[PDB]
Amino acid sequence: TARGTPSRFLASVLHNGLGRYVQQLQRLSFSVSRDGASSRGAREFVEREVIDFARRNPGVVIYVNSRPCCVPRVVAEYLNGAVREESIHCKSVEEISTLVQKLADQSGLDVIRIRKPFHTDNPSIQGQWHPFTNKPTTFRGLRPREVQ
Amino acid sequence: VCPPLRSRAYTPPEDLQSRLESYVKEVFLPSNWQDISLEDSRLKFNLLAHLADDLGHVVPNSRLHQMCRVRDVLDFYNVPIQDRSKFDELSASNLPPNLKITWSY
Repeated sequence: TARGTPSRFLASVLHNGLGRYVQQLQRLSFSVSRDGASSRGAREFVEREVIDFARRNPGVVIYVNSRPCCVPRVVAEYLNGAVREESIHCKSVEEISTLVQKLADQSGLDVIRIRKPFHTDNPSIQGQWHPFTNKPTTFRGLRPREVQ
Repeated sequence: VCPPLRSRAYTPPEDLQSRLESYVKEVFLPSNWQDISLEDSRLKFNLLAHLADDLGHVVPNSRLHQMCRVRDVLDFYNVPIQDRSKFDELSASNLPPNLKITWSY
C-alpha cells in the first residue's frame, strides 16, 4: 500500500532529456550456468540475442559470467548508482529478452509510488496565486474602516 | 595406454570426390558411380571402413542405414563438423566491444 511503502516524486537523473538523452543503464551482468535447466533460457539468450542487444546498446557494457551463485541472474547497474538484480530462473528466451529491454529502457530511480504524474521546476509563468492577486488596491493603501 | 583423444573436428578435403571414387573403384566401375547401391554388407563395410580409416571420421550408427548410395556417403563426408565448445563458438564470433564473456569452468 502507499502508506506502507516509500514514495518519491517524478524525476530524471541529470535532466536526461534537456540537452541530450543518455541511456541510464550502463552495465548488465548475466550470471548463467553451463549446466542446469534453470538457466536454459539464459543460455539460449546468450547464444541468440545478447550480441544483437549489445550492438543495439553500445553504451551498455555486458558481461557474461557462465558461473552463477544460487540462481542465474542479470544485474543491471545504472549511471546514478542504482543496482537492480533480476533472477532469470526458468525464464524463456522471450521473457529474458523483454526483461532485458525493460532494464535497458528503465532509469535507475526506485520503482516506488510516484506522488505526481508530472514535475515542473517552473510551475508558474504568470505568477503563483497569492491572496492579493485579483484584490484591488485602495487610495493611499487605506485598510477597511481606517480613519485617514 | 590411452592414445591422445581423437579430435572430432573434421573439414572435408578438397579432393573428396576424387578420393571417394578412387576408394569406390578399389572396393567395387559403371558410369554414374554416385548411384552405386550399398545394399551389400561386404561392399558397404569395405568402403566405409576405408573412408573412416583415411579421413579419421566414421559414419555413426545413427546415420549408417541412411548411406543407401555413394551419393549419400559423399553428402555425409562433405559436411563439416566442428568440436569447439560453445565458449569458443561465442568468443570467436566477432563480439561487439561492449560485450565481454568469461568462463570459469
